[PDB]
Amino acid sequence: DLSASVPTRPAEPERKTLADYGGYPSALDAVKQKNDAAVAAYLENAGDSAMAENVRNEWLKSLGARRQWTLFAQEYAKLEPAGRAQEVECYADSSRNDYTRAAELVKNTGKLPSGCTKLLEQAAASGLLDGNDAWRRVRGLLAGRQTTDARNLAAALGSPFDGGTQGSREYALLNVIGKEARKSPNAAALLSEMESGLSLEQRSFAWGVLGHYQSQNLNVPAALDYYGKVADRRQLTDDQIEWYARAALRARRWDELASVISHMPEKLQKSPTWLYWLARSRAATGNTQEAEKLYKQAAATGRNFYAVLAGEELGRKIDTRNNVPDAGKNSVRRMAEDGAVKRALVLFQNSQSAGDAKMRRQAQAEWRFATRGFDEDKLLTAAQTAFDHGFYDMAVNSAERTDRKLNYTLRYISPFKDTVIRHAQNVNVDPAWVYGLIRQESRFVIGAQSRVGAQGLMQVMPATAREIAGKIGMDAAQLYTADGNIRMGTWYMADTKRRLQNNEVLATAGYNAGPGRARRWQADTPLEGAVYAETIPFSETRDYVKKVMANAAYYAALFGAPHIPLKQRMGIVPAR
Repeated sequence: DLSASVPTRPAEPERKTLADYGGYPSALDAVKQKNDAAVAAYLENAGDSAMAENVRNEWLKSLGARRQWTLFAQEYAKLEPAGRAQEVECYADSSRNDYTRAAELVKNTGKLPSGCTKLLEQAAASGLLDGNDAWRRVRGLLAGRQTTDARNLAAALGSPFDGGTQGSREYALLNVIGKEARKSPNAAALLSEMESGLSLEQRSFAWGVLGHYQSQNLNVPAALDYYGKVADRRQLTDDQIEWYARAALRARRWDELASVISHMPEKLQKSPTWLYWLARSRAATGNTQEAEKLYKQAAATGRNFYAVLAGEELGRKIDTRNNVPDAGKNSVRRMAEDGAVKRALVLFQNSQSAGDAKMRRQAQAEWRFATRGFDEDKLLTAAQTAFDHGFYDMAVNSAERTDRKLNYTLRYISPFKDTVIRHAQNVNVDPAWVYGLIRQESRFVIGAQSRVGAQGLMQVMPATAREIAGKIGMDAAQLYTADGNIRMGTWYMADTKRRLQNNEVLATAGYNAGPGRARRWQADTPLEGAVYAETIPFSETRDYVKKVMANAAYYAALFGAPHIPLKQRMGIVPAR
């Protein structure tokens, strides 16, 4: 059974929730303007809400930057630990001279928030950083055009860019590793010329930069040539080493792929991607028992693309039967009486009645806050509460967070079938694929709005909507209605597929990145579908294709069509 236990946190009247939200944007503005009196006034009588936690976190980032440490400590003491932002934790630890977090943070080679960047610089100046990892971060920052942060870290390590020692040599290597320099036709030749005066670590990193650029440009032979010159693979950034594995994968070099994976950080080796591809490599080289153990580990990672593919290699098909009962209706009712859940529902319902998209986003924040500590039984109860109230994205949000107790009807909701199925049939596209795309694009939020203006259930861009509308006799503003949005998106899936050799993997990539890019990523030989997907150069599109296709496999199982293994759905991507 599922437990009927629900939280009973103090509830506030709807009027109080709305009054606090009325002041929420101004409180965030008061943080930006450094009006500490106004922020304190907003928080003084605030409920224990995501609104208060969000304002407090943003305030603490500003107080740390301004070194107002007495006010910082007072307010940090009011945050729950699970609610403290990463940069706030870094400022707090720095204020106590506690550099425990540095050992892990320094392994990041990209931009970090200011508080965490400064924590690492302080640890460096006190000799509290692993030197190998610290210089790897300097190099990573140089390659990512974060020159100021790289310069400040090298200075804190005692070897500044103008000191004639290690720092100055690392900085000079920009003639090879710079953003534009790495693209030069002469980059590899220039690195080969200066190599003799570079350390083992500098040489390994620099060939990783050149190999990474070629691999992401899908020049696989050149990528493997350059990456083959990396003598110490642990010097590579995470992105560099993954792009080495991707090149070996695309070339079907199973031995080299297995070797590269073995040099990755443990966190990367244990990802679904590299558990699955290492298993495929062991299978390809005749190591059946090693492959099976790795497939089992990949399948244990849950409801994702590679876990499903791994299960299929083990003879396991997707099974969408729930392994738990429905939540009891009294528990679903009483869950809505919990003060934090109620606050989220108040903001959600008022966002609908008042047409306030910003309020809806804060309602999502209240939901995540309210459900943050929940066990699996409470998550599944809350998922049904959210679904009943029409808060569809939060129903998925809670249901997908479980590990052992699985409710697939709440993980893979299918509202709007009286519209989606018909539109999909009308252009002859698989409705399970359409649902999988909607789930990834919008999580079923009808008025979803991306940072770049993608709109609606299917996240069509306005420029694309105008093109579509001109082809199929619609008005561009129908993008902003649910039925017109589904019509536009399903038609665009079918048109993009038609333009990409009628291939569904290409079509999924082309929907997100444009058909010109999907076609650029093809090879001159056919590619296994999962190999095309994993070697997509754009990180957002790469993740997108795998999630859409995994989603589609789950929907197909719930919809009862004849079974299509995910490996078959991925199929073979044609040669250009």
